Order: sequence, then structure tokens, then C-alpha cells
Amino acid sequence: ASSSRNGRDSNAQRLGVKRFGGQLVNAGEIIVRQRGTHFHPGDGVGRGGDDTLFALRDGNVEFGTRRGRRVVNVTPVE
Amino acid sequence: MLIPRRVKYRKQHHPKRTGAAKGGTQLAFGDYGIQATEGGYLTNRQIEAARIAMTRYIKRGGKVWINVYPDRPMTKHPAESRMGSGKGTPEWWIANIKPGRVLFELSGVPEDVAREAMRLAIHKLPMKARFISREG
Amino acid sequence: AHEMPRLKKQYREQIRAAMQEEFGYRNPMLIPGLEKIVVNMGVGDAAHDSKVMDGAIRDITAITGQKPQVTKARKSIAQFKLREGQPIGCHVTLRGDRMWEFADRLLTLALPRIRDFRGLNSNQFDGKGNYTFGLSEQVMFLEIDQDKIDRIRGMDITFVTTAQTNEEGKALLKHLGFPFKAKD
Amino acid sequence: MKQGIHPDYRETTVVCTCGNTFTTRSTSQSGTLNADVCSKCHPFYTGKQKILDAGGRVARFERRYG
Amino acid sequence: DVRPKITLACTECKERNYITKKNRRNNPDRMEMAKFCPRCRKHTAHRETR
RNA sequence: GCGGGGUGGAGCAGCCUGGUAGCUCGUCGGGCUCAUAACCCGAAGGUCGUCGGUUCAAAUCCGGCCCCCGCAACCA
RNA sequence: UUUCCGGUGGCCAUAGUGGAAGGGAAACACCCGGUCCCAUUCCGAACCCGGUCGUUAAGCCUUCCAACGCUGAUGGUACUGCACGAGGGAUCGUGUGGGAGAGUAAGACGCUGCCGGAAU
RNA sequence: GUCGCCUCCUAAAGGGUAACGGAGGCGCCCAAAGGUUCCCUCAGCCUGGUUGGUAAUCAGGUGGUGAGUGUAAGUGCACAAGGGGGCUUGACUGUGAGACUGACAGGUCGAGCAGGGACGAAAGUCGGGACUAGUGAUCUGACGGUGGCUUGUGGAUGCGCC
Ligand SMILES: [Mg+2]
Ligand SMILES: [Mg+2]
Ligand SMILES: [Mg+2]
Ligand SMILES: [Mg+2]
Ligand SMILES: [Mg+2]
Ligand SMILES: [Mg+2]
Ligand SMILES: [Mg+2]
Ligand SMILES: [Mg+2]
Ligand SMILES: [Mg+2]
Ligand SMILES: [Mg+2]
Ligand SMILES: [Mg+2]
Ligand SMILES: [Mg+2]
Ligand SMILES: [Mg+2]
Ligand SMILES: [Mg+2]
Ligand SMILES: [Mg+2]
Ligand SMILES: [Mg+2]
Ligand SMILES: [Mg+2]
Ligand SMILES: [Mg+2]
Ligand SMILES: [Mg+2]
Ligand SMILES: [Mg+2]
Ligand SMILES: [Zn+2]
Ligand SMILES: [Zn+2]
Repeated sequence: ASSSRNGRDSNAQRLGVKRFGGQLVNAGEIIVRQRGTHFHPGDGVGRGGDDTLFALRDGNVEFGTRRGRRVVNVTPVE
Repeated sequence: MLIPRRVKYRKQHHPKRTGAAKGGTQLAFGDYGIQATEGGYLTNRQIEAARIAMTRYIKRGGKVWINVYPDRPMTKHPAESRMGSGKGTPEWWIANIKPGRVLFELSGVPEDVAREAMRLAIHKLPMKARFISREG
Repeated sequence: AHEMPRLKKQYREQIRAAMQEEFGYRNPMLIPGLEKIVVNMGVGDAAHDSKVMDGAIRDITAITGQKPQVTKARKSIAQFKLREGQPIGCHVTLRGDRMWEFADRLLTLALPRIRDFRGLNSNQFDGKGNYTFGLSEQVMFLEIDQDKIDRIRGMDITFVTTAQTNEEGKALLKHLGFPFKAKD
Repeated sequence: MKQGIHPDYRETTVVCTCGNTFTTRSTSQSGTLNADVCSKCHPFYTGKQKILDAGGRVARFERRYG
Repeated sequence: DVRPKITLACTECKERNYITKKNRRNNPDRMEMAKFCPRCRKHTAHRETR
């Protein structure tokens, strides 16, 4: 008959933004899982080995632009 | 028979056949033309039959434009076989026609014989079509 | 030693005055002058052995007076039979006093003793006031020896001048003095 | 300049065997330069050859017959 | 087989502190590294075991 | 469908892998003979079925295609 | 206080690209050297050092030019959540909310903060 | 024919989503292709130039990403994560606030701290590699270290821990 040379696929990795704008986060809380820097680390946000953006401090998450880059900041809580 | 030299992917999903014509709803090259009033798939064999009819009727004068191109491949399941075992091999090449799309254009021919040639062509197409002009 | 070269002195006085008078530059620092001299040699038959590169290095070092930059192959090519990163050419950049005295030596000594020398074409400018030409043979530089050269090699000589246009570049290099025929 | 990578390069007299002596600088090891011909000595542009050609095809005819 | 697992032991307290991989063909001889030896409590020279 | 094969004029090597295409016969030129066959001495001869890709580089690696084979195409 | 200019940010083309004209008081710059720290996978070109003569030609600065590019409504259309409807069928229509892309008028030869400079 | 892992599409603008659906990869590699610090900008095109040709090396002009990235693809990266030089071993030991993601086993990220280092004038960065595949639970056995236990005591032997 016939057969397919396809049928392989990788497991779902579950990327994407995990905390949206204004959401209160704790220090170290993961903000976005991603491959490559679609979002760059902004103020109060660190970037991990697999390009995960996480919170360096408590506060509220905001998405903005720092110079020419899309960045994610954590504004310290009032 | 119009067949593309190559395509990126030979096995493709069926083209969307919803909606009106995205573009190319107006004459761009010739004086008269065929405008499809209904959507559908237009195979290269049908395109060739219509083009042969128009050219043969208009004899030596005038020039014909084929606005659409059958660049979408259609696979066919292997005959007499149960469902499954992957997608088939491309067997037909079609163009995605939507209402209002200008299929063929003609220029350099008097209006009456142009109309008759367009009638000959339209009787070979699988969807309803009409003769259009630049308001004369 | 400390002495401003003959060719540099001639350039400054005679050539700067001549250009100022017969091009009418409205600004004093617009008279063109030699910017640099580049001595290249592509020794592409070095993909099979290294001795040819060593000989080329020795020859260019003796001719110019400084160690050459050895360029490795940017990309490998099978029909030229060169791999990636192999040394296939060497070049020297001369500026200032070394530039002036090498140019003086070349013009006064070397190309005069080219076999059946007929001069250099005036139509070998890049189109921006810079003039590059080629020597098919090397030992004609009498600053090197004669009976120890591994093989005959050639080279490319490029004069890069601060000249905006081809005509004024030609005027500058003529005033400096080249053998310029009236042929293509 | 980098020390130890460049050749010996010192004051150098050149004599062209045509009445020309000059004081350039080169790498001529333990010695100077004894040229065979100079620029102002070469027969190229000092104008001492003027070969052009010998195109008198008829001129040859009356040379050997006229 | 071509990139075997090599074990670095400190040359002071002969303790197999680390394990890593070499190329055997690109690095045929035993490899020398300065790593932290927990027993020696400092950075000591580490050598591949024989 | 599975697997193999296509290289001078013919029949066959070169395919783990890239870089140097070989043997036998035949073709062609010269000897030997009265002449032919045989034999002796020299030479040419295939850019590798085709399209495309990989790669610095393809007879060799990969895919499509064409040709030739073999096998399978079963249970009621 | 103002004007002009040099640095250093912010917005990241409404700022760019290209063309034209003009300017240097401080300043910037090219420029002049390489002795000295230092430097070139060769080269005092660059980096670095020493000068500020020369020069506004260029960078830089000012004015001008919608020319390429950029920005860009309103209205309409596509699509669409929900609720229905019509065709033999591809598919299409309506109600009620949302509503582009393109295109059109147009905008635009940048805006703004701090520090320093020379003058007022 | 397929069975685990990775990338894309299908997948309907979070995540997830099946088929013997459509495309490809993986079972490595690198002592630098890791760390750090400083420096650099490509491909293409045009012109001129010994050998030299479309294309080697050189010069000028142009050119912002179309080159490049150890390896698929996507997301990234010209601020370079791309190219080069110097010095190095953090391809660390003891840790992990706080999260991500799975029915679970599990998979992933991680600030801060101490020890002891590398680099940098410093600010600082470094718990392998631009990112995501390059992998196998438990059992049983093995080697190295440690010396917790050892059936009367001391050894031995065996076991435990790492
Ligand atoms: Mg990392
Ligand atoms: Mg990692
Ligand atoms: Mg259009
Ligand atoms: Mg039976
Ligand atoms: Mg608009
Ligand atoms: Mg709009
Ligand atoms: Mg999704
Ligand atoms: Mg959805
Ligand atoms: Mg399901
Ligand atoms: Mg790098
Ligand atoms: Mg390790
Ligand atoms: Mg925790
Ligand atoms: Mg994973
Ligand atoms: Mg520390
Ligand atoms: Mg230090
Ligand atoms: Mg890497
Ligand atoms: Mg790196
Ligand atoms: Mg068991
Ligand atoms: Mg007892
Ligand atoms: Mg431990
Ligand atoms: Zn002479
Ligand atoms: Zn130790």
C-alpha cells in the first residue's frame, strides 16, 4: 500500500507570558517562558539560561519599550 | 497546460473558497474580459480549453491574458485503497476563483466577435461567468 | 634617520603649488596627496605547500621594509583547491615616510629596469583618484638578491590618494612622476 | 612599528652608473645599491629609441627600385 | 567510544572529585585542570585518572 | 509496495566513504604472413540514465523521475 | 534672563534618506607630530601620547526643499461575538455589538530633560 | 510502516488539542565552539588591479541585515548572541527565597549567601555552550572515598552513607 514519512512531533513546551501587565508578583516569580528574546529583561527583571524572564523583585509587571527593545519591567510596589 | 515549475509544498490544504474576490476584480490589461460570478476551483485543463476556444475564434488578431494561474496542487488518494496511509500524490492543479474575479482578458478585437469568443470560453468553465468591458 | 624624504619634499612644494594653481581649490586642505601604498600578492598556489608563502614573505619584506599581513582564505574553493583558513596572500600597507621613500625607490629604480618597459597605462584608476597596477615579475626589485629566489612571483601596487576625482588623481600621479603612455 | 618583526632598514646610497647618486633608505643588507639604469637615465622617456615602426611598404619599393 | 568519560582526581588528596568528557583524539594525553577540591578545601590541580 | 540494478562498443569492477575511473574483449594505427585468422608492439575510448538537493568538492551522499529485474499483491 | 554652541539622556524615521545655502566667540573637529605611557594579527591609518599652528573642505551646527521613505484620519468595505435566516450544494444574507488592512484628505525636513561653554 | 526526544504547520491571535495528517531533525559535538575582558562588522553589488578566471588576495565606492550562528527548525541576535586578540577553568563546593510545567514519577527557571577561584582599572559577569533535542526509572552489581554500623570482646568480614 503506502506509508507516511511523517508522524513525529515534539511534546508541548507551554511557553508564553505567565504574568500579564499589572499582575502582582513576588521576587523570583517567572514572568515569561520563551525561546530567544522576544521580550528583553527590563527593570527589576532577570533573564535565565533558557531566556525565561523572571522577577528580580516584588512589584507589578508592566510591558514596555526600553530604547529599541520590547522589555518587561517589574515596578516596585508602592 | 499551466503547471508551476516548482512549489514549496506539494501537499497542501484545500484552498478557502469563501468570500468574494480578494483582488483582481477589474480589467488590467485588455479591453474585454471574463468575470466569474461564482466561486470555485478552476483547473489547468479548463483554463486551457477556454484559452484555446478564445484564440481559435479570434483567429490571428487580438491578444489574450490569463489572469489566474493553477498553482495550487490537489492530491488524489490512491485508487481502490482504504482511507489512511498518508496524503496522496498531486493530481490536479487549480486556481482559487471567487466571485468578481476577472479570469481572462482580450484586446485588439471588435466587440461583437470578442463577445462571441468570450461566450465560447465561458461554456467551458465550471462556474458561472459573464462578459465585461470598460463600459465600451 | 631623521630626514624628510626627497619625494615628500618635492610633493609638498612643487605639487601642492601646482595643484593649487591649476585646480583652483577654494580651501587649502583640498589639494590631493598620497594617502597610502598597498603592496599585495596573491600566491594562491600555496594551497599545496607552505614554502611559496615563505618565499613571498621574504620577497615582500625585502621590497617594502616591514612584516606583511598574511590573509587566510575567507572561503574554501574546490576548483582553486584551497581550504578554509589557508594562507593564500600577503600584503603591506605603507604610510608616511615609508610610503614616500618606497614610492621614490620604486619610481626611480625598479620599473625603469622592466624588460622592454613601455610605461604604465593611464586608465587603471579605480574611478576615485586611486591608481592600482600590477607587476608580473618580482626580482626586478633590485633591493632583493638574484640567485636564491625560490620562484618568480608577481604583485599588485596600489596608490590610494586623497583625490576626489580621477582626473586630479591622474594629475597628482603624473606630477609625482609615472611612465604614462598614450594607449589603453 | 613593532620591535623584532621588521627587517634591517637603514640609510642607503644608490648609484645609477649614469652620473646619478642618491641617499634613499632600504633594507639592502650590509651594503648599498649599484643600479644598472636610472629613471632619468632609461631610454624610455629621456627619449632615446623612438621605434614607432617601419611602415613604408611602398617606400621600400622605391628604395630598392627608385 | 570516541568521547569517553574521564575522571578528574585531585593531585593532592587523590580524590575523584569530578567527571567530564574529552575527545581522546583531540586530547590524547591526561588532562590537567585547576578545580575546587572539597577535602583540600581550595583550588588544587586535578588530573585525569589512569 | 519491498529490495537491487543503469559506468567506454559489449560484458563486468570503482558505492562503509566523496578527491586516483580498473580488468577482459572489441575499435583504431604498426609488425608477423603470399594473404586472412591467430599472436607481438603502441594508442584512443565512459565527465557515470535523467532532474534537483547536500556539500569546498558527487559515479559515490539524499530525493523525484525513466528503464530493467526480483519479490509481494494475502484470509472469506 | 535670553540667545548660540559643546556634552549626556528620553521618544526611537513626524526624527530617516537625498538635494541646496550658510556658519565657527568658547567649544567640537579635522589637522601637526611621535620624543615619552601605549599601539598595529603589516601600517602612529586606528588606538595612545604631545601640541593647538593651520582649516571651516568634511564631521558637527543653522536655514531651506515633500523629492524617496516615514506618519495618517473621517466614511465605507472585509472579517467577526451573539441571535437568526436562505440555498440541491460549493456557500450566502440579515438583526444586534465590535471593526480592520489597503486606499483617500492630510502631517512631517523632529520633539524633550539635565550639565557645560561664550555672550547678554 | 510506526513506537522515545526536538522544531515548524495543522492548532481556530494565551496554554492545550487528534489522524497510518503535512515538513524536517536527535541518540552528538567543542579544552574551545566554555568563562571573562577589549576590539570588529557582514553578504551582495559596482570600479581598478601580476599570475587570477563569475568567484582566492588588494584598493576605493556602495550596502544595515538579504551574511553569519558546530548541528534540524522556529524564536532570537548588527547593542551583536556574528568576526578577532589577551588572560583563564565557574564544564565550581555547600545552597536555594520564589515560581513554571505535568495524574504522578518527573521536567524547567531562579534571586540572595558562604567557601574557594577566573577575568576586568572598576561596575561587575562566571554553577558549560543564543535558546529549545544529543537521552533511560527501579532493581542488581561495580569502583573510589568515608568510617556510621559489626550478633560475647578485639580484629576481620559484610553492610551503610557520599
Ligand atoms: Mg547561558
Ligand atoms: Mg544550557
Ligand atoms: Mg492590489
Ligand atoms: Mg484459500
Ligand atoms: Mg493610512
Ligand atoms: Mg484604517
Ligand atoms: Mg496556540
Ligand atoms: Mg484559541
Ligand atoms: Mg484527544
Ligand atoms: Mg561572539
Ligand atoms: Mg560536566
Ligand atoms: Mg523555593
Ligand atoms: Mg526539554
Ligand atoms: Mg564569591
Ligand atoms: Mg585584579
Ligand atoms: Mg555555540
Ligand atoms: Mg559564546
Ligand atoms: Mg525487578
Ligand atoms: Mg547471641
Ligand atoms: Mg555532595
Ligand atoms: Zn641610469
Ligand atoms: Zn584534593
